[PDB]
Amino acid sequence: LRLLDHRALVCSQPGLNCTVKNSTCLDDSWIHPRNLTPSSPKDLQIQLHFAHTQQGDLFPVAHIEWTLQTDASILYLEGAELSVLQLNTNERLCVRFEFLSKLRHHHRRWRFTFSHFVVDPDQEYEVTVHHLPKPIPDGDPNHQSKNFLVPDCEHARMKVTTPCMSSGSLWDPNITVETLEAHQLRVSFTLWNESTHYQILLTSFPHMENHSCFEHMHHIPAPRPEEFHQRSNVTLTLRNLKGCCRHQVQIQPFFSSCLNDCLRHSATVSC
Amino acid sequence: MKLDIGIINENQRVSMSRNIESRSTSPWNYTVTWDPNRYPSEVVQAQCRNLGCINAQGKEDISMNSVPIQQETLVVRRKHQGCSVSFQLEKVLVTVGCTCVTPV
Amino acid sequence: SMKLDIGIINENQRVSMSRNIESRSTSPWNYTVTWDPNRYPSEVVQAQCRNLGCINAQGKEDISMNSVPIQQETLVVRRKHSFQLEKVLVTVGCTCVTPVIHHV
Ligand SMILES: *[C@@H]1O[C@H](CO)[C@@H](O[C@@H]2O[C@H](CO)[C@@H](O)[C@H](O)[C@H]2NC(C)=O)[C@H](O)[C@H]1NC(C)=O
Ligand SMILES: *[C@@H]1O[C@H](CO)[C@@H](O)[C@H](O)[C@H]1NC(C)=O
Ligand SMILES: *[C@@H]1O[C@H](CO)[C@@H](O)[C@H](O)[C@H]1NC(C)=O
Ligand SMILES: *[C@@H]1O[C@H](CO)[C@@H](O)[C@H](O)[C@H]1NC(C)=O
Ligand SMILES: *[C@@H]1O[C@H](CO)[C@@H](O)[C@H](O)[C@H]1NC(C)=O
Ligand SMILES: *[C@H]1O[C@H](CO)[C@@H](O)[C@H](O)[C@H]1NC(C)=O
Ligand SMILES: [Ca+2]
Repeated sequence: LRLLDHRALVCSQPGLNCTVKNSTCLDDSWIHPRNLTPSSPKDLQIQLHFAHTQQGDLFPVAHIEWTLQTDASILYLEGAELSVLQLNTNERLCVRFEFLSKLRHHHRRWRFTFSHFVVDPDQEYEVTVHHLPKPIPDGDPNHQSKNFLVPDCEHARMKVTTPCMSSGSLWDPNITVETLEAHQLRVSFTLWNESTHYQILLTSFPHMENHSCFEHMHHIPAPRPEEFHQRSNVTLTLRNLKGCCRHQVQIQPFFSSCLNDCLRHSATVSC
Repeated sequence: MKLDIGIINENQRVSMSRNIESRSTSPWNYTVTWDPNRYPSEVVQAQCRNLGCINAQGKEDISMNSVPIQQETLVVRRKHQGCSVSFQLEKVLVTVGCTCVTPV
Repeated sequence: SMKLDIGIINENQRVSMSRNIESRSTSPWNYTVTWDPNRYPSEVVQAQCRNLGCINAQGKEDISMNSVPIQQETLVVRRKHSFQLEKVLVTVGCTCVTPVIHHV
């Protein structure tokens, strides 16, 4: 939750002059409330867009368009405060629209968009756009929330975004398990561009059962910059046992972003 | 007793949040409690989905319990009784999620 | 700016977390009290995951499971040499989450 650029932004439109002023989610209307308030927004809607920084990197940006309700209280509206709330971490991120010029008519629809909130990949957020001034104590709400859900790093266009490139779904390790000698297996897989260790976890189960006869872990030291992207090969001696035919080998990476929680890859052999 | 409307964060996360709500052995769901009289309006609260944690099979292990982890935070609550508007601080216990524990 | 009151709403509030949660969890953690005189609350506690994996009832660390923390953005008032509140990112505790696996 942050706005990709500190660049200035535009909320003006044919008929309206306003500017966007960073705002804590506190407003001079919440305290020192004005007498006559405006009506809620209507048609709040949130889509998924992706924007570049000035540097190469690109993030998933939340695109908030809402329109202005068509009634008399428009006269008295003087801005709208947006609030993005990440549910996990109780993090709120506000900006605020401010109209230099009031508007007295509803001749055609007053639509607003704002897509400069950067968003995390698997995250659910609750965007909510209050109208300004804010309701007097014990008055009508005049805002409009809408839950928003960002798809995991498997989204066709998502996975190609910076936060998913780091700890990236772009890293696939061609995983090769060769039966080899009896009581011996040789696993190969290609590795990432980060000098952080890995871990293979070979567990073998009785066929048709979820108990494990044999389980062996193998630490792999942090790759040197020269070794990046070059398959690594580990030969492990399996348990000399009958019925211990079914083998699951999974690989866990520890990339800086997501360290320890990274997704793992399980290949399984059956006899 | 004056509180500066100004606020600043040196605490920008710069890390990755994770969708562990449902991947937990003690899963929970979130609820956005909303009060127009306090700042911030929205405070997200979580409640445990089950009474016991959840095994690897998917079945609920009754023997170990799903329990709430709580955090102390401040919200400013504005009271308006009368013509006067006046707000004081407030310690509120947001439930952040749930963890799995061995009963005693 | 903004008018404060005696405040301290429901200051006398007791956390309902099952005592010793940090220890009895399948994904236990350490609590770090960092102390500041001019932040309120003055005492800052932050939790640290103890084991990369999660602990079975037997007490031995399972690696097929990740132990991952829960963070909250929270509100505190920073005192001045003038009272202003500002956001602090606290890690509250840990939960046991089943890792996400990709099969081929
Ligand atoms: C609280 O947290 C840390 C994290 O487990 C623990 O401090 C570590 O102690 C272990 C055991 O020797 C070591 O692996 C680490 O080197 C220590 N900390 C670090 C990251 O340097 C500690 O066990 C916990 N509390 C205490 C002091 O017992
Ligand atoms: C904004 O509004 C008026 C009328 O829309 C426009 O003519 C003017 O250029 C703007 N005000 C300024 C000077 O920023
Ligand atoms: C927000 O506004 C303050 C005051 O206008 C300004 O000092 C600050 O740079 C802004 N925050 C950012 C960096 O977007
Ligand atoms: C409403 O606003 C008018 C003009 O500012 C003011 O005279 C009046 O006292 C206000 N009413 C209230 C809430 O006291
Ligand atoms: C690793 O290479 C570059 C440079 O470190 C990095 O930006 C990128 O995310 C990784 N490569 C791929 C294929 O994503
Ligand atoms: C692993 O050995 C494989 C197959 O024998 C070979 O293709 C590859 O060069 C080896 N990887 C490295 C760099 O050790
Ligand atoms: Ca989620």
